[PDB]
Amino acid sequence: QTVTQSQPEMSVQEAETVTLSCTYDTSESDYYLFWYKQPPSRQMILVIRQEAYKQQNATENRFSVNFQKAAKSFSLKISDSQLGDAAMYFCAYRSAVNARLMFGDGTQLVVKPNIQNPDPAVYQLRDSKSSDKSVCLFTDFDSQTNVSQSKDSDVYITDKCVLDMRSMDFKSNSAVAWSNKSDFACANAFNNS
Amino acid sequence: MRTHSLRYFHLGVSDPIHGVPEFISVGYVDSHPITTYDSVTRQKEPRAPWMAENLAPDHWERYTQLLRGWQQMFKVELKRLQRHYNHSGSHTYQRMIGCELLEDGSTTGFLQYAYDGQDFLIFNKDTLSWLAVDNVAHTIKQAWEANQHELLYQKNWLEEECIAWLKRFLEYGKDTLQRTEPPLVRVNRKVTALFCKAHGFYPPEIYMTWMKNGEEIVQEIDYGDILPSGDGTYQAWASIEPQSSNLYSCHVEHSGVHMVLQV
Amino acid sequence: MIQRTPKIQVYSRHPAENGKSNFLNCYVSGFHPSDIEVDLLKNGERIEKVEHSDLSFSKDWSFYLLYYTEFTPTEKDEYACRVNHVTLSQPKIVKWDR
Amino acid sequence: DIYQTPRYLVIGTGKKITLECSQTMGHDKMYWYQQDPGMELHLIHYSYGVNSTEKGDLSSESTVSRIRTEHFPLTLESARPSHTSQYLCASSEARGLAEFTDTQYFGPGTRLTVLEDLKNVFPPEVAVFEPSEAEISHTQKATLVCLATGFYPDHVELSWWVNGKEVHSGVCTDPQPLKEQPALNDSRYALSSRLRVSATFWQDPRNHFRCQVQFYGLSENDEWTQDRAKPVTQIVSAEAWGRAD
Repeated sequence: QTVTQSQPEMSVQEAETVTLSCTYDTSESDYYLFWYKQPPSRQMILVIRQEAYKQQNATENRFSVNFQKAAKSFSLKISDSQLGDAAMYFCAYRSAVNARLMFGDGTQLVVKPNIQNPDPAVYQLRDSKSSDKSVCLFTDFDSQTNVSQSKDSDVYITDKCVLDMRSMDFKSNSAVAWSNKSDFACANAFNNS
Repeated sequence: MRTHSLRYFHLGVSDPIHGVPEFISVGYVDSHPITTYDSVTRQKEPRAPWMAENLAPDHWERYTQLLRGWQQMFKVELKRLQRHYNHSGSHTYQRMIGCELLEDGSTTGFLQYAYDGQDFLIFNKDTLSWLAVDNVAHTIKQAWEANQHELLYQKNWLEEECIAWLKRFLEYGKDTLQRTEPPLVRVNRKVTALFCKAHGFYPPEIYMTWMKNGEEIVQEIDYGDILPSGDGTYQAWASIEPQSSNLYSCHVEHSGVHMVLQV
Repeated sequence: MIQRTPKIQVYSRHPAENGKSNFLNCYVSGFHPSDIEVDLLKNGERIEKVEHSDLSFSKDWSFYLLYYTEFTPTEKDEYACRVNHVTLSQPKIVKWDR
Repeated sequence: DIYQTPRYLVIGTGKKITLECSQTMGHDKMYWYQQDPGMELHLIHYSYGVNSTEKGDLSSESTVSRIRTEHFPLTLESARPSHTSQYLCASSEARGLAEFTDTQYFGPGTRLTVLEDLKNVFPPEVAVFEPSEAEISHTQKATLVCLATGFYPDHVELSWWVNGKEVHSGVCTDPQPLKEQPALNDSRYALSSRLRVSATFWQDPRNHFRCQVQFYGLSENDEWTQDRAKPVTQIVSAEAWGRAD
């Protein structure tokens, strides 16, 4: 009757293995264990299934689990991470006699891409219409870089965002910023970051 | 430490008269009812002080829902059985699931269905397959044999969970289940005929016979059934019928004790 | 429905001794379907206060109960059990021996 | 697999709401969970088959019906703010046992938001910011950027259309929006998306770029007495044409 996923956020490099961690509490012996992933689509997607009456740990190609029954531990192992893997991951227990799928609190997994030649840069872009409102784009920075959100209220800094131009076989971190204020440029918009 | 058994039985009845519930399900340890569900109460409840006292309100709440589920399924399966058989009046569907724990520690398990009190479907947990009586059963077995997880859950419950539960219940009801009450054995008379009668014993499994002047066994022995006396005990008798040229004697066995009586 | 006819056994809890209070038992068993009517009979009339175990299930898909009533046997008195089932076109009345 | 309509619904307080869930896998067992911001999923309704409707862990003033196998609708009579949550229908394949030996498959969910005052709902303002010569010259690449502003509630879906076709490669949309006045609680939202292509490709003036934001808002039987146009369901879009320049 309870699931715990303590790691609220978690990170992995493209092509690396990562282990998401989860324990359940119960007294039932006949039970069912799952992982599900919830991309920003808000759609729950089944990742893998393990039944308590099975020793051999489930494997769905790249995905697999470490089922330590006696420890009541159920870790999801993701080999060869992909950008697509990015999503909220959820641990779940279901009794064989009740329907409620019990959900863990959820671990958010972020995938860092392998930027082969970093080329950090801030460019500025302007309105296709009034040509009076404008934005700033920080980009092609290495994945080990972090983006501070704005402490100033009227400046809007978006989060780090991974883009996969499959046209040209090229990945690219990016982050955007805007404000209407006049005392504001691109150079210094990302300096606190 | 003697052979014990856990059994849960389901019964469904189409178009039942005012009294009859549409669905009843009942649990049993060696003929001692432990649990009960029906369609009016829609509630699983203990049928013993010792079940009640030892299980939190959750067990009953949780299993009530599971049985509400089976209610529903039997209602439906019944109509489908009618539709296929072109039936018409009140019919019965039944299911029996359970396990047995032998004194020697080895185990048995059983799962079976019946339509109109005749074997419909018999489960085999070593081959993960049903056997069916006619195409109607066969057809519904096919779908069932598709779901592999259901096939396996059953094997497990039968081979693992059923016994775990037995063991618990045995403990939980030790005073009434693992008790031994010996019989009153007596001989009465009645063509002249004599009767070895035993009463007020537990457990019900009892064996009785007559031995010809102690030497051989009377071939011609009418055996009274073993019947429940009312109070938790059982009673049973055995009868036989030339000036008695050879004086006879009764031989009985209950709970490990071989008992004997002359006249 | 291939049905099964009820077997009726009538007996007392404790051995009968006129004057000693006791329980009269009627064991109806081996019957299918489930629907069954049962009365206990003193001198051919219905006993009115009678308990019955909850309907119970056998492995062979037959049912059973036990009808019972607290009584004191008078040397004069005759006792039976009468059942009716779909299987029976007339009530089956089985007398108590002894 | 299994369908759920609507996917987004904004509605006034005390109106009748019907969330649809349908499934065509022949699944008898069906479920309905509820996920409030943060709080974990809670089984609120479930069903074992046709004409079964049972309650679950969390208690709810919704109601369900199961007249047939494919549909398990959920109804809410007097809708109230607290009902604001994500509702996820689901279905499972166990058919031969009442027991739950199966895996539950979810549908996509319905983001419901019930509001006391329908004057807090606003559609988005979309604006495309065109690439930078800086980037084009430096990188051989052009990143167009879309900005949806001023919308509430967060019932929005952004899309990138190149030459009348929706595109998937080359896009990064903020997985979550930002509050414009993070100060508040009813704060409006702003989301950002990025479309990156060749410099070659952006320099062809035959090439059309459109950033489209689908917004789910008020419908017809909803009421509106205000100058601001009724913020109905609508698309708000913004375009930019390739430039040799």
